[PDB]
Amino acid sequence: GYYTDVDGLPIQLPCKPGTFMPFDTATANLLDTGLTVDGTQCYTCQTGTFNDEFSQPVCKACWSGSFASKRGLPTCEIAQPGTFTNVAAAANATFNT
Amino acid sequence: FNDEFSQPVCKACWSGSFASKRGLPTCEIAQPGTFTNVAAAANATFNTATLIPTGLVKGAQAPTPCGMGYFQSSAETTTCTACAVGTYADQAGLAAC
Amino acid sequence: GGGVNQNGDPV
Ligand SMILES: *[C@@H]1O[C@H](CO)[C@@H](O[C@@H]2O[C@H](CO)[C@@H](O[C@@H]3O[C@H](CO[C@@H]4O[C@H](CO[C@H]5O[C@H](CO)[C@@H](O)[C@H](O)[C@@H]5O)[C@@H](O)[C@H](O)[C@@H]4O)[C@@H](O)[C@H](O[C@@H]4O[C@H](CO)[C@@H](O)[C@H](O)[C@@H]4O)[C@@H]3O)[C@H](O)[C@H]2NC(C)=O)[C@H](O)[C@H]1NC(C)=O
Ligand SMILES: *[C@@H]1O[C@H](CO)[C@@H](O[C@@H]2O[C@H](CO)[C@@H](O[C@@H]3O[C@H](CO[C@@H]4O[C@H](CO[C@H]5O[C@H](CO)[C@@H](O)[C@H](O)[C@@H]5O)[C@@H](O)[C@H](O)[C@@H]4O)[C@@H](O)[C@H](O[C@@H]4O[C@H](CO)[C@@H](O)[C@H](O)[C@@H]4O)[C@@H]3O)[C@H](O)[C@H]2NC(C)=O)[C@H](O)[C@H]1NC(C)=O
Repeated sequence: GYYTDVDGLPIQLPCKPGTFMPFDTATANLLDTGLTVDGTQCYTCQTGTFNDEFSQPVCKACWSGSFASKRGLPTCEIAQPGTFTNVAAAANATFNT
Repeated sequence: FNDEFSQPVCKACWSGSFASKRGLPTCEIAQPGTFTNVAAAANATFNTATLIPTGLVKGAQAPTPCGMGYFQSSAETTTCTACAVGTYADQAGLAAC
Repeated sequence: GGGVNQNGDPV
């Protein structure tokens, strides 16, 4: 959830609400093929997922009744009258203790 | 997308635009800080002997944000421009670095 | 296209 892009930064900086930073490439959640994580780059949130909190290791999954169409959305978009969204497999990431 | 009455095929969204929803009468225009570049998108060609169109390839569903270090200021575009000396862009999708 | 997830249209 934290990054440092220049030498000698005093403190880790947190990834901004629209982005995320995983533990590493192997244990990363939805993150495409060529993308690697080395601690210098926060990655946007995939379409269908969203994030609104700072310094997060994973993006959150949009719930039924709402959708996320763009990339790196701080908030999910609410389905409008006349339409709906029903994804029964959508689920947030569960944390190991 | 499709904007005419009584059509046998839809129309492919051009480069610089996207159609995120279903049954749009018009294509949405990419906004500053984003771009769409689908080079295989094409319109159906009418067989003048049988009056049936064949070749349709759909455009883009969502716009691509400019990468880190790049920016875009115009709305309808297909590319990102790296900005010159003295300026930087540390976020994806910046309308001006 | 650095920092862009889900990949995207080539520049
Ligand atoms: C993964 O983890 C995520 C952690 O945050 C989690 O996100 C959270 O999900 C919940 C829903 O599960 C979000 O709840 C919010 O509920 C608001 C209202 O929903 C209903 O509103 C009723 C109020 O009555 C009005 O509407 C009804 C019908 O809808 C109508 O009959 C009335 O006439 C009124 O018009 C209420 O009674 C019901 O009980 C319901 O609560 C929505 O408005 C929220 O929408 C949000 O708006 C926020 C504005 O700042 C903003 O966060 C977003 O724009 C968003 O659209 C929302 O739906 C909860 O907000 C959300 N948390 C955050 C921080 O976003 C995911 O759900 C979870 N994913 C999965 C798959 O589990
Ligand atoms: C399959 O067949 C389709 C048949 O319709 C075809 O759809 C048509 O596609 C064309 C594009 O190829 C649409 O053209 C329209 O052109 C308008 C102007 O284009 C540019 O405008 C610039 C104006 O300058 C301003 O903006 C520039 C930066 O953009 C800035 O530098 C300046 O300072 C100014 O601020 C100009 O410089 C350029 O040279 C171009 O001329 C766009 O504005 C149109 O946007 C539309 O607005 C319409 C308003 O009603 C709306 O109906 C449309 O949905 C859209 O929002 C548009 O780009 C043409 O409109 C379109 N046909 C229709 C009716 O939609 C597909 O292209 C084709 N598909 C493929 C893949 O080939």
